[PDB]
Amino acid sequence: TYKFVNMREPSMDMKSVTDRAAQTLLWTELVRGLGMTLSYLFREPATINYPFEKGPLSP
Amino acid sequence: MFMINILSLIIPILLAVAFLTLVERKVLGYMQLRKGPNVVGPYGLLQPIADALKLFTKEPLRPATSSISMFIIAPILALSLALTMWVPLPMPYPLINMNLGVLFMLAMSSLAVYSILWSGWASNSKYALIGALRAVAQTISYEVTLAIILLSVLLMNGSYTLSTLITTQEHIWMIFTSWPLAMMWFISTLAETNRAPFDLTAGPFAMFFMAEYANIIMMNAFTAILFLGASHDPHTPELYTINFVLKTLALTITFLWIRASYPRFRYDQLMHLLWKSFLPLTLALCMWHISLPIMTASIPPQS
Amino acid sequence: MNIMLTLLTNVTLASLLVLIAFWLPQLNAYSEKRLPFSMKFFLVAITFLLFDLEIALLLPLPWASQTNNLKTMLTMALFLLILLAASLAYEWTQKGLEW
Amino acid sequence: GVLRLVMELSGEMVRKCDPHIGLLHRGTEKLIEYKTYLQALPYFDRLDY
Amino acid sequence: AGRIASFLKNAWAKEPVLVASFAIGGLAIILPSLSPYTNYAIRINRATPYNYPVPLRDDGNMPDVPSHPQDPQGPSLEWLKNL
Amino acid sequence: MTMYIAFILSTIFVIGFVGFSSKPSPIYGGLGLIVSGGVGCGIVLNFGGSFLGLMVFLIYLGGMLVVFGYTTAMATGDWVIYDTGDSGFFSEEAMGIAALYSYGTWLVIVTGWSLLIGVVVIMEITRGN
Amino acid sequence: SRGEYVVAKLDDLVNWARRSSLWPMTFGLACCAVEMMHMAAPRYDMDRFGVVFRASPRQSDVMIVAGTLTNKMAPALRKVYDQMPEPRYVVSMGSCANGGGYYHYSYSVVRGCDRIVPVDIYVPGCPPTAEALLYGILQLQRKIKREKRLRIWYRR
Amino acid sequence: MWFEILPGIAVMAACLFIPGMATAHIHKFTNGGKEKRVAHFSYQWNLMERDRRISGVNRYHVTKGLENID
Amino acid sequence: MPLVYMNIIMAFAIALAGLLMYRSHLMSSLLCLEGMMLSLFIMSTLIILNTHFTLANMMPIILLVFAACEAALGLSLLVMVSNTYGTDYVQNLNLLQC
Ligand SMILES: CCCCCCCCCCCCCCCCC[C@@H](O)O[C@H](CO[C@H](O)CCCCCCCCCCCCCCC)COP(=O)(O)OCC[N+](C)(C)C
Ligand SMILES: CCCCCCCC/C=C\CCCCCCCC(=O)O[C@H](COC(=O)CCCCCCC/C=C/CCCCCCCC)COP(=O)(O)OCCN
Ligand SMILES: CCCCCCCC/C=C\CCCCCCCC(=O)O[C@H](COC(=O)CCCCCCC/C=C/CCCCCCCC)COP(=O)(O)OCCN
Ligand code: SF4
Repeated sequence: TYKFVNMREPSMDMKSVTDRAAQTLLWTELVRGLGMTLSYLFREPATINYPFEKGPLSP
Repeated sequence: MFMINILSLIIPILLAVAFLTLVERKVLGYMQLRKGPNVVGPYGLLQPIADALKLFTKEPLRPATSSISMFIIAPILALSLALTMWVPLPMPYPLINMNLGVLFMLAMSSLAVYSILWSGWASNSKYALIGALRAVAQTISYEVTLAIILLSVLLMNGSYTLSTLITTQEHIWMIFTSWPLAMMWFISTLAETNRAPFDLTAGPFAMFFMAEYANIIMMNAFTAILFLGASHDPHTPELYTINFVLKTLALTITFLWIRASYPRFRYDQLMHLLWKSFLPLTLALCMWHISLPIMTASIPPQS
Repeated sequence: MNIMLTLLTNVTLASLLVLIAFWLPQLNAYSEKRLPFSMKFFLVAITFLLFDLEIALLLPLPWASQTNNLKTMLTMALFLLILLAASLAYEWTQKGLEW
Repeated sequence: GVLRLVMELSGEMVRKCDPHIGLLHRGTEKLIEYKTYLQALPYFDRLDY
Repeated sequence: AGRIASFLKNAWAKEPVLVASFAIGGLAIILPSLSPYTNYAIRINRATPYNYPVPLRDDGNMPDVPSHPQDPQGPSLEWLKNL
Repeated sequence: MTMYIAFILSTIFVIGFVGFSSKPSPIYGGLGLIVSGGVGCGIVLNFGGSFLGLMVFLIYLGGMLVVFGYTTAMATGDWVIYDTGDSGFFSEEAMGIAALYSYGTWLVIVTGWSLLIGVVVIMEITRGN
Repeated sequence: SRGEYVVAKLDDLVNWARRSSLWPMTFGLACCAVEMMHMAAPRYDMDRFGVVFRASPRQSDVMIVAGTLTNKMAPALRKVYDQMPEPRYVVSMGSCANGGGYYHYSYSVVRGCDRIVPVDIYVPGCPPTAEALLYGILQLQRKIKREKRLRIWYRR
Repeated sequence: MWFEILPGIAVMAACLFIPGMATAHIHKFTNGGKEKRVAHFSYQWNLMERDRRISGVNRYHVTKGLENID
Repeated sequence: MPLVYMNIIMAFAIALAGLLMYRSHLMSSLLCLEGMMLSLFIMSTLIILNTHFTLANMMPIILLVFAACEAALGLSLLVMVSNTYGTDYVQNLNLLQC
């Protein structure tokens, strides 16, 4: 079995064209990326307090 | 007591520039699921001091063959212009009350490219000169649209006086009157200060760095004054100062956020961005903002 | 007088700080051991200059709007902006904005 | 990693690109000949980190 | 008819910046000739006194020239107050 | 009197012209021209021409001498003549310059045509072939 | 006396400033570079110690040799070292940079980066963990804290 | 957590407070407890010069009320 | 006519003479031309402002613009000449003679 990664054909009606134009002119995906980065700032960091804390090890 | 006022304008700007480096590190780290410097000082608060002392006690490297004159001249001009761009700003009272304050700021920003040109020329290498020429081209390209956007916005103000921007926005911000101009202004100030996604390029290095940062903070404060008009009480200016500082901080943090959110352009891509997307729209919106006050009979007072 | 003093103070501080930065590590002893000329860069410089001249013409617009001749002023301002757009269009269509 | 790249351009466009490699040639294939199969297994860990 | 609509459709896609810019510029060109408030702007500009209004020498033949600012004769700015 | 500050500025103007007119190392000539332009704009600003002096400072320095430096890097009795009255509630130079769009329609037309023709001309000259 | 007191205190301040902000340039020659980017990763976060990530050679304080040094690469590493401003330090990471390691008897491998540049800290491993390299960096910080330049200058 | 960023920001905030605030206070100190007079357009400057002349102490901000009309 | 006008005229004369000397480097000829422009701008602005000739406040800017345009043209020509010889030296321009 195989899968196609980039074989979509954009819709050509007025509504889809206007959605794409609004994305182009109003920067929707850029604001979406900003929103993703904003979420990360508010969550707990992964940093441990070396040398007072040590990374996990095994026998 | 004018000298004391000049000093109280100069020194805190440099201190805020020093601590902006720390914020830039902390904010980027926390957006990257880590922390910024938290060891040097109680909260990394002494990290800028350690950086400054380390930078000033390192060996400096002269080219030994380049023009030492322009080599020392460039950082002087950069830092002097960076500090000079602060005198007309009303927060809420300017240090110097200029009639044409906005034009003066535009002129200083235009002068700011001589430092890039002279550093590239005094580098005594072909590759550094190529980089300098690329940076100069980007800077001039984007200051074109900065000027056009700025006068198109000022057409609602009535003059070039920065103090009248407070009066124009007494009831509503200018962001609501013209947001597209604000978006292009924000992106053009990002490209003007060579900040990501437009960053294609010991002692004098620190001097240049301070100037770049001072320019970032000043540009964000100018943006806040232009488009986010704080309400000013003539009997309590501290309220205006607090509002203006908070908005400036928000915009600077947004600059860091953008640096942490996106890849960077190619040189041709940002050149095309300006010349083929911002300039046509900027011209169209300049025509619109020329026509609108006449159309709606809403011409500002001063002449 | 105030602005000259402000410029003198700014330049003086920048000069003092630069010179001390350049001379503090110079007192302690140490080891102490082409052609291309791309035409497109010149073209973009010249294009910026021409658009700068047109912007210079546009600059008196904030004062131009109190004249009692609003129709003539609006016509001439729109004429200059359309002229700017025409320059941009001609440079665009003649492969003048490429890399 | 470590990479040397000799290329000629006509302005912005790349006209010819020539990569120079061997800045990380350790001679693993010849060293393998002096080890047993078990001893030569760990080299393949290092081939692609 | 069909060609123009198809061209506008194919320009709104893959070139929306130019379509928006041309639309805004064309509106800026056309609309001022159609608005009813531009004459009000001209009148407001005419009603701003930048110079001193030099009085006229009375010769007994000026019914429409007031003798005092509070006299009803002369231009009025009630339309400005109501705006 | 500040020892004829206008005369001092004019003398610095002339000295900068002497410096850059010897034509040594065209980059240094450009630096001399930059200093001279700054001094001249200072003269105009002190004379009372705020907008015109700032226009020198912006257009001349920021664009034109900048393009000059770009291209070079690519290669190898005062105070008495003044008036007595005031201007009113406006600046006379700003009103005169703003009269360009109402009075100087012919000037606007010819200048715009010349600028567009300049764009066309520059491309033609540099087209090469 | 005060003459030596002031130099002791000033040397303490200068050492604290130098150590508390270490800007490393990295020679990511081989797989030890992976563990170094892992020491730059969120879990360990070298930047929180004042050690920025990927500084330029002309504004670097310490060089980290992480990987094997081949005979084809040695001149470039020496040149990059020579460009570095002083004071400068070198941290050798992993067996390959320490003494040749798994390729010690090879015709094309430098048997230790200390044949080329003087080394201040040797971090052993193949590869050293991110924690091991962090320990080496903090050990370099202590080594810098130990030094005393103003005292030596005053006593000569 | 993220409020570890707040101290440094706060520090910078205080720095950015110093210029603006300072200006106002100087403008209160050198102008007799009032805002510094704005003098554009050369008519306001004429008013300032007249005030300075009639103040009697060569300072424009010393205002003369109806007590001075005699 | 005070001495400030004398100084501006003298600066124009110095720039004109330097343009006429032509030591080398045609770019220096362009620099002398534009210094001449700057002197003209300063002097005309001084005269117009002094006499309160309001409508003449347009004149300096116009001159500025036009002169700058010519400067652009000059630069272009210089560039083209370089593409023929590699240097903008004056003495390369001797193909045509009297
Ligand atoms: C008549 C011959 C025409 C055919 C020959 C063509 C030759 C070339 C065309 C250029 C000549 C254009 C003539 C316009 C002269 C301008 C002045 C005149 O029109 O009066 C003005 C009227 O203004 C008009 O609106 C002028 C607008 C015309 C310009 C728009 C288009 C121009 C394009 C011409 C060619 C330029 C480049 C080519 C582009 C296609 C003044 O207005 P007003 O307010 O009463 O008076 C002001 C004085 N006050 C203040 C004391 C009261
Ligand atoms: C009825 C009368 C009304 C008058 C008309 C009003 C209608 C206006 C509607 C349109 C206005 C939109 C203009 C806003 C700017 C648009 C510019 C633009 O579209 O450029 C983009 C590109 O813009 C960018 O990519 C810039 C992004 C740079 C990276 C940084 C991202 C930052 C975004 C975060 C939000 C910014 C917030 C700004 C507000 C700040 C306020 C101070 C297009 O480029 P491409 O998609 O690649 O293709 C062009 C060729 N077809
Ligand atoms: C009519 C009013 C005039 C005033 C408004 C003008 C304001 C400023 C806008 C003009 C700026 C200059 C524009 C120059 C146009 C050049 C076009 C061009 O060459 O681009 C073509 C393609 O562009 C075109 O197809 C030509 C323009 C397309 C039409 C644009 C819109 C025309 C009018 C549409 C709207 C009409 C009114 C709005 C209707 C809504 C109702 C109000 C190729 O693009 P490349 O990036 O080089 O190649 C891509 C492959 N790598
Ligand atoms: S063998 Fe050891 S030293 Fe060499 S690259 Fe692998 S982990 Fe690093």
